[PDB]
Amino acid sequence: SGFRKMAFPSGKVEGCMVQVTCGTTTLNGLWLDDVVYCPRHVICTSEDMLNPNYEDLLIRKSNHNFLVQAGNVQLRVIGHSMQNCVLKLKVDTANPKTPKYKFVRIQPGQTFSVLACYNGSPSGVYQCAMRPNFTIKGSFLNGSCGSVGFNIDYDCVSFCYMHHMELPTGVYAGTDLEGNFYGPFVDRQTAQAAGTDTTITVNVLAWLYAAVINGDRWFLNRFTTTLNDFNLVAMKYNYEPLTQDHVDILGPLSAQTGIAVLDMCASLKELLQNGMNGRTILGSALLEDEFTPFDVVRQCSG
Amino acid sequence: SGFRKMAFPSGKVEGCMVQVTCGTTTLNGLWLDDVVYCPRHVICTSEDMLNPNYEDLLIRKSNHNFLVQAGNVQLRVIGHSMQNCVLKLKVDTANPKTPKYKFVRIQPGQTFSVLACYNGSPSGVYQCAMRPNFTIKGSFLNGSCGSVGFNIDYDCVSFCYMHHMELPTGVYAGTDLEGNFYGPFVDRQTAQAAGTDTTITVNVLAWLYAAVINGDRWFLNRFTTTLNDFNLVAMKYNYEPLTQDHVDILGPLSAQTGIAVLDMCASLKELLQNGMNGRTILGSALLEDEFTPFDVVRQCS
Ligand SMILES: *[C@](O)(C(=O)NCc1ccccc1)[C@H](C[C@@H]1CCNC1=O)NC(=O)[C@H](CC1CC1)n1cccc(NC(=O)OC(C)(C)C)c1=O
Ligand SMILES: *[C@](O)(C(=O)NCc1ccccc1)[C@H](C[C@@H]1CCNC1=O)NC(=O)[C@H](CC1CC1)n1cccc(NC(=O)OC(C)(C)C)c1=O
Ligand SMILES: [Cl-]
Repeated sequence: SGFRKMAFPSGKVEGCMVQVTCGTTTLNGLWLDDVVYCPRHVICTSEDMLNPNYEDLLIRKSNHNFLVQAGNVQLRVIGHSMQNCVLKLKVDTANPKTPKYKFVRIQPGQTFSVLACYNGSPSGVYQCAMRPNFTIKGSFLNGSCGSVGFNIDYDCVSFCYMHHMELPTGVYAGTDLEGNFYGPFVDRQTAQAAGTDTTITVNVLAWLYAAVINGDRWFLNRFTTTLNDFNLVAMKYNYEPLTQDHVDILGPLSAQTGIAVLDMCASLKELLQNGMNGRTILGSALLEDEFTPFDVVRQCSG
Repeated sequence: SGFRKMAFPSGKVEGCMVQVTCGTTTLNGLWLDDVVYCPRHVICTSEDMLNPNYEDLLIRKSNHNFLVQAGNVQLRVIGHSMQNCVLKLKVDTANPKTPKYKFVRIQPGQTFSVLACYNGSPSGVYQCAMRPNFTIKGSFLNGSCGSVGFNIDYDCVSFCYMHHMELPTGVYAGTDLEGNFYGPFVDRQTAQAAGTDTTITVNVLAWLYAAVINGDRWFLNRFTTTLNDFNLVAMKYNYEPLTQDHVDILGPLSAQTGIAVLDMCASLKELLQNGMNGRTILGSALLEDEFTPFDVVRQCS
């Protein structure tokens, strides 16, 4: 068996998805209390998209321009307000299904679940990671914009992503729910590129810990390296630097397996230099970097 | 861009999961209308597992022996029946969150989502396939039994799997929602084992057509093949025989790309010969067999 990518159950977020229409632009909105959050580029007409001025484009629009649909119910808009790259629409009706939630901003390497929606209607959910180059590997088609990413901790939904655009190489970019982009992108029709991605070293080590715990142990060795020595080799193969923070965060998985992080690094050094040498780890021929230490401690240990 | 491993939104299933307790044994149940479906082995002690006589263990139970909990609300058992390896508990309260649903028995190679649950609490959603040896790959632990697999096509929930047990290789076995096992397995702790696992050939081809529609052609070649000559090679790599049905099934992905399915088979043959040479297809450096022809058409427009 493969140690599978697990998404959070999505039901708490499903009850929050509405359709937002502004002329001929239709995409997804997040309905929490009496406010609908959606990408501000729903106001853009197509000619505007080239070089838009959003502040003067919003003054121009008025409440009745925004058609909001929760299933077969029309929400009446009674307010609009911009916040960075998200549009907040005040509606007449609070969402009776509003879960406990906060807005958070995740760091690169951290994972979250995405609820892909089209026309305010949820389509699918999958687990992914904020890449070091602030993009996400995924699958979004036309009408996917306004789709959100989140973590669940007890009954509390942490919303961390709103989807905005596709890049070259079929990867994706969006904002937190306060409308701030992840990575050096802007909401215009313009030539934009992710630029060189790196592997998430701390996640790879976590996934080697997950492997050891599920009995896959062939890559272990007698050697231990050091941070400076490991980072020399990491830097070479396009691997995020490993910091003393990373070592500390892996501490639990270290003590639960008797494999000191710097021993496992020696293992990883040897997999980067010599390759997989014919074998697999948890059924994968590549080193997986989209499981965090927390993910591995959750799904596995617990 | 877009052809990645996606589960269905789990919300319609989350509102059905409950906890079922009999003695010291607690597992998950599925609450649709006024019935709770769960694995019948809920009525077994750690001891009865080797040779349980289910009819004998069940005749000795009363409705009040079954503690069913929908979060904090205790449901009242007012009836009980056994269908194959599933226990059906009648309760006094219909589930008001019951979606539109049906029970379906799937064929090996079919995909579905699994809502993994512990103690009636959903933990996670993941997408998988009925392997050809009628097992499932993933991660269920102590607590996961009675977790269910489903598809959601246009608001109708099709329940096709309920989790029962783990087999020595760390693969998983279970039943349809009528309590009939997928495969030749029994709800019993006797050393049984899975037939050898083969690659779902029709699914890999679907995925090669997916890579082409997404604008990736590096693996294509000038050759075609006979069906018979393709299976003679593919069996040598432990690939499932391809049938006329698989070829009929792939028709629309062929027509859409103008690559005949026997020309795609020719590519796969060479992929099997050569490996990837450090290249990747839609992001993976192994051939992906848990995406069906139907899954490809749905995630393409
Ligand atoms: C988003 O705006 C959206 O879904 N809008 C509604 C809609 C659009 C089109 C047709 C019907 C309905 C989309 C989502 C994109 C499109 C396909 N995959 C996605 O994830 N985002 C954009 O269209 C986005 C808007 C920009 C930020 C303001 N955009 C515009 C122009 C170009 C691109 N990218 C692009 O062309 O990507 C490559 C890979 C270069 C082809 C883009 O995402
Ligand atoms: C299922 O009943 C369950 O979820 N257990 C409830 C529970 C236990 C402990 C505490 C709280 C709640 C389990 C699920 C299994 C076990 C671990 N992984 C799984 O997917 N089902 C069984 O344990 C099952 C019951 C048998 C069919 C009637 N069973 C019993 C005994 C042995 C095994 N298999 C086993 O030992 O697996 C190997 C791979 C050999 C370790 C088994 O599945
Ligand atoms: Cl892989």
